[PDB]
Amino acid sequence: ITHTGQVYDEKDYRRVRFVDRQKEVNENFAIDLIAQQPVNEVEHRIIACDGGGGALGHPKVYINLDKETKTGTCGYCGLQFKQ
Amino acid sequence: SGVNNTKKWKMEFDTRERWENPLMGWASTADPLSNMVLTFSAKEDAIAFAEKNGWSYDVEEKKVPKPKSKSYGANFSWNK
Amino acid sequence: LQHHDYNTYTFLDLNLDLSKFRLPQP
Amino acid sequence: FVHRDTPENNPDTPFDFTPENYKRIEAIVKNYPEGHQAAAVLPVLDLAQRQNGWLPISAMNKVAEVLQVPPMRVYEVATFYTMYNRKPVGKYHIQVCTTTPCMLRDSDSILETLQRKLGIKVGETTPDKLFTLIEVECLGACVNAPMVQINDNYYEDLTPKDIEEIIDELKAGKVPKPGPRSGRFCCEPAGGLTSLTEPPKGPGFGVQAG
Amino acid sequence: PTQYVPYSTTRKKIHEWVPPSTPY
Amino acid sequence: SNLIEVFVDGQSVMVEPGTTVLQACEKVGMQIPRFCYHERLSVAGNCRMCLVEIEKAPKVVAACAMPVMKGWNILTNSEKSKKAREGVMEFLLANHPLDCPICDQGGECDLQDQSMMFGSDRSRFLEGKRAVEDKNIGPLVKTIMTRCIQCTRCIRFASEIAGVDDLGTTGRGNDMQVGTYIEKMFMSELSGNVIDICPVGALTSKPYAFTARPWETRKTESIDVMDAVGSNIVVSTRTGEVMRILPRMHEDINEEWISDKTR
Amino acid sequence: PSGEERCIACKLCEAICPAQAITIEAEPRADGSRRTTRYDIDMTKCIYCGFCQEACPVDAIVEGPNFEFSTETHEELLYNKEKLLNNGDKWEAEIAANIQADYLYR
Amino acid sequence: FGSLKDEDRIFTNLYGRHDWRLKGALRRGDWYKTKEILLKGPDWILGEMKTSGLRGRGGAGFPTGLKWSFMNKPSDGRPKYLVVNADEGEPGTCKDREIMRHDPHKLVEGCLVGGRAMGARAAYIYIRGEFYNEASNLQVAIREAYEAGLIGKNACGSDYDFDVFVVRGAGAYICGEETALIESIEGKQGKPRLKPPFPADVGVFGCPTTVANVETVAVSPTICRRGGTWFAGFGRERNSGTKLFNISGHVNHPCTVEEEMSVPLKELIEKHAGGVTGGWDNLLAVIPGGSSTPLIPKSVCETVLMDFDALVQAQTGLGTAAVIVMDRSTDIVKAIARLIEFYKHESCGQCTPCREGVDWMNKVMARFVKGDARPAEIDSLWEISKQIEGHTICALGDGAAWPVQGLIRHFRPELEDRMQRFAQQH
Ligand SMILES: Cc1cc2nc3c(=O)[nH]c(=O)nc-3n(C[C@H](O)[C@H](O)[C@H](O)COP(=O)(O)O)c2cc1C
Ligand code: SF4
Ligand code: SF4
Ligand code: SF4
Ligand code: SF4
Ligand code: FES
Ligand code: FES
Ligand SMILES: [Zn+2]
Repeated sequence: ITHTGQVYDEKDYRRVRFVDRQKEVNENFAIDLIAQQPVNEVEHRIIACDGGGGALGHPKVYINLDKETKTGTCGYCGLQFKQ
Repeated sequence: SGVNNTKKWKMEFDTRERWENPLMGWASTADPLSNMVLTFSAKEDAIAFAEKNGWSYDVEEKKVPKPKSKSYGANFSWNK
Repeated sequence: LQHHDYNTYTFLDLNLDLSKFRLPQP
Repeated sequence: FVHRDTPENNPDTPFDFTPENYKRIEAIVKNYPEGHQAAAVLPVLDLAQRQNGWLPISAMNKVAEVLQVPPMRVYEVATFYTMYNRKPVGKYHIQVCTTTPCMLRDSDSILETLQRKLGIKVGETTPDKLFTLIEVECLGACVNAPMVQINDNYYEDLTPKDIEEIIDELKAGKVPKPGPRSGRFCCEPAGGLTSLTEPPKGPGFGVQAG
Repeated sequence: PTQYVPYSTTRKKIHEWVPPSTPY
Repeated sequence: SNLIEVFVDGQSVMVEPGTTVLQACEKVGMQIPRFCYHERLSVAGNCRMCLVEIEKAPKVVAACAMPVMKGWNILTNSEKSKKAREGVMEFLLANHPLDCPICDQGGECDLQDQSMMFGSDRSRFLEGKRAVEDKNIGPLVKTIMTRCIQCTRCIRFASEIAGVDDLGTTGRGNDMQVGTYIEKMFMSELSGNVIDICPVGALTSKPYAFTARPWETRKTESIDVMDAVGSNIVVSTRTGEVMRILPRMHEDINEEWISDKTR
Repeated sequence: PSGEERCIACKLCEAICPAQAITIEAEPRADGSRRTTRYDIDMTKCIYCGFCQEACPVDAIVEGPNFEFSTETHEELLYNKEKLLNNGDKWEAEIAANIQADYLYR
Repeated sequence: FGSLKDEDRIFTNLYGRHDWRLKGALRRGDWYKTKEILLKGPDWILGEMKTSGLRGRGGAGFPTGLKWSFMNKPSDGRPKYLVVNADEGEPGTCKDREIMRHDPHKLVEGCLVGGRAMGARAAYIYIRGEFYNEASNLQVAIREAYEAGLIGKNACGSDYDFDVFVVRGAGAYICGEETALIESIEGKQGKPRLKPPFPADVGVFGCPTTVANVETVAVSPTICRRGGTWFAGFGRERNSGTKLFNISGHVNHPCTVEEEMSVPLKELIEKHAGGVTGGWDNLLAVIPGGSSTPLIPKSVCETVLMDFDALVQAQTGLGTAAVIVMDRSTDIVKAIARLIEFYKHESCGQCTPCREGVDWMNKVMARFVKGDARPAEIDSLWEISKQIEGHTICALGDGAAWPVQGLIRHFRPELEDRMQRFAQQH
């Protein structure tokens, strides 16, 4: 159901709660949204990742897209960068 | 590697039940004296607090790092 | 023109030749 | 600085010192103090480089084996020094000195000429795998500034054209008169020998008493 | 410009041994 | 006999000949800010974050290294030994990747504190940063080594406390990366201690990757039952489930180290 | 924008909350990234200080403009990650405009 | 006042001109009083250098006699050793390449003359690996000498025993450092050791060891043959003796002349070598001791005399005495910039200050050459410069800071204009 698949179960004593009232779950789960994000190709060995917008983005981090074997992923945006 | 939190003695009450809460899954505790840790400068003073307040105590001796001899020249010894 | 021509092993092989002269080890 | 095993550069490439090489190996050890072999890793690593320029991961493991040292110990030595090459090296492997002394005396000048002659970027091997150009740092011999060391040849005082001439010599034929292609012997004031133009005093000249 | 229900979203912290359904 | 008298800010402590300047400050009670110096690991002098100023001396000395001599008064809070720390911390931080909200050694950082107490209010490194390539050291230690301050305590422990002799420095300059040259996992018992001994959060624990953050963890001191050495350990519990078990020092039994099994 | 929730579970929003309102527990998502399994703001506990808005490095938790969220039952006021993320999606356009207007000041 | 006589010039075989080999060396009479000297005593040899008051011929200047005196203390059961560093990574030090290549023998007897002074069991010569051909020359020379029996056990028909070895360098400037030469000799990575355990007490293979610039070892025999006084007279006060001077860059005839020390800087380009290319007024600056020492602008050049202390008074170091000259035709901002590039490609990275600091100055210096950086940054570089000067484990960080300090000290207006130039074109 939800992000980490919370599933109060058919036998749980808590699934009682939703009776006559819906559960809060999310469409466009994020888990798949960045996976849906194209790999940002770059020329330089290392690249930055302001998160987009500087102050409005995230701590600026420099990722080492040095091995095509792996597309660097800024630990903050989950954006893969293709050397 | 800082040692500024290994200076003052503390006496801490025994840990008690921490059952999960059914509605939100938050930890729930029925023991009032759980989060209380009083800080006492010396072993003698802390023992006194337990005796007059009537709580049972089991003091643990301070164990401080033993002096260790170090010298940059010593490891350069091919011999050993 | 000795400087002008030497082989890749000149240093090492020459040394080995000198080994006999080399005084006993510690 | 990471050896990602590759079919070419990985231990499948067996390495072993030629019967002649192994000989060289041992004498070196004795050069160093007895009970001390580890000290010979560099000199040995150098003979692995003498054997083969590539010196792959397999070769370093053998070095550690022959020298009975932690393998990493050899890996650290190879990575620290520029003399060792952990990647294939061009037959000629020219290196151009570009520190300020040579640059002030035009070192950069030479570079442009060599890139065009080899018809290749600076830092990689020619397709013919004939020459490899690299911008190395001070190689000593500054008095003669324009300079390009080629497998120890250490040509010196070279004007752009001279190199093209040298490269051609390398491209067809061999041993292109390595050295200062100038008219000054070793290092000498181009004017002459102001330092000592007289004859050298003989043995026991003005030897102080006592 | 030109009723919710609260719940814990975490998993089971302490998984529980299940008895063998094979009788012995 | 064998008791020199050295002054730490004029406190006339007396120390056996051969005690380091850092050690002299310890008995008075002062702490030299230190990285790359661990009590049971060899002195290396890599960081030089411990530069202090012996009185009447032209240059500042390396605390962890200089054997204190006769009657040299250490000035640990001078106007100089603070510019010798305000300027080193400038450097460690300059090439550092600011992912402190990723670095799970968030509150367990001996590099933010020393910055936050002995370092500088602001940065002047308007230039660009460096990045190294994360590799695999095994299934227990996550080496996000772009964090590494090249303090060489791992290479020591991995050679001196444990006899692995695998981890080593590779290269020179600002791209000296302290990782295995070929990717061979660091498989040995005593392996997890590297986590505890790297003050930076470059290599940390992979299971306890992001489950917690240290201020929250309630710490109860208990005993190792997995093995019969009975190593002392601290069980870090949050809201009632154990989150990590890390070593607590017992001179005689486990002196700051615990097995890969019991953590 | 891409669709990846901003929070990276550094959990200092929990540290600086004066009322102990925010409860966060996290684990590495399969992607390998760091995300919060449970983020629960107890709004009845919250005193709307706005420090969480302040503290977040990625600025994932924000004080949204809406003030009209009065609820019939006490449980509705307790908010888990899904309600807040849903609240975030609904008011993102205005939240973005508001942060746009005030970020130079901060 | 320089102008040393050819006779006094110790390295006659300089420039070759005389068989570098033994028979040329015998006509040189380099092995003339070797048996006598060793016979006199180790104490007699150190008396000779103490009287000479010779200063270190390598970049660092220290009394040579006192340094050798330190390991003259009684052996503690570990063999004492001699290490001769023929590495000269510093730009403009083709100074040593001469003695090694042209007059290998002088250094061979320098080694044994020096050896009995310290009672060294054996001497290892670390010639930079770059010089492969150079190595070929010395061991040919070393081989000759033993064949003669000049070196080896019972060397020179005397009780004393010595063995001389040559070690391959591997293209590292830092290998040159005294504690790091040892580690390369030891076979570990070339990373300077720390200062407290002085190389006398600990050292190569952990035995007592001493390190000398090849010029320092080579001048030993003569200093003993000619006596400390003869040598002592040429120098100035603490400064003393002739030291080879290499002039490279923007001079009509760049050459290494062993003319006397205490030479007016204006005189050595004007009188020997070649007058500054383009005229003595076409001198934007002079690098007296090589890249490590700060450059001095023409303003003081003429007044300056080439001595270890002289340059000190001047805020610069005699160092390797490598004179690098820059005409008014050079972008100094870029000249010094490549020396910082020279040091980022070379420092070991063992110590935090040098590792990040030298890279930090390299990044700022490259921006300075472009002029992209603002005028205020200049002072920071200075401030960054002294953080690295006093905090480094070895002297290379000492060395990286000085050229940066020199550029700001005398050429601050030019860098500001490069600052200004870029700001104007936007
Ligand atoms: C980075 C660095 C590089 C050095 N390179 C050399 C060198 O190439 N040759 C040399 O003789 N000394 C070099 N030195 C100085 C040596 O460490 C040592 O002080 C000197 O060789 C001693 O010679 P002397 O005492 O006879 O003058 C270097 C020092 C440093 C810090
Ligand atoms: S180590 Fe982790 S926590 Fe300590 S500073 Fe670097 S990033 Fe922030
Ligand atoms: S890993 Fe941790 S310990 Fe090993 S060097 Fe980098 S920082 Fe020092
Ligand atoms: S909300 Fe902002 S602060 Fe609280 S955890 Fe997620 S990111 Fe860190
Ligand atoms: S300064 Fe620090 S880094 Fe630069 S060389 Fe000497 S030790 Fe290695
Ligand atoms: S810099 Fe080119 S040889 Fe000295
Ligand atoms: S702590 Fe002073 S040397 Fe690392
Ligand atoms: Zn990002």
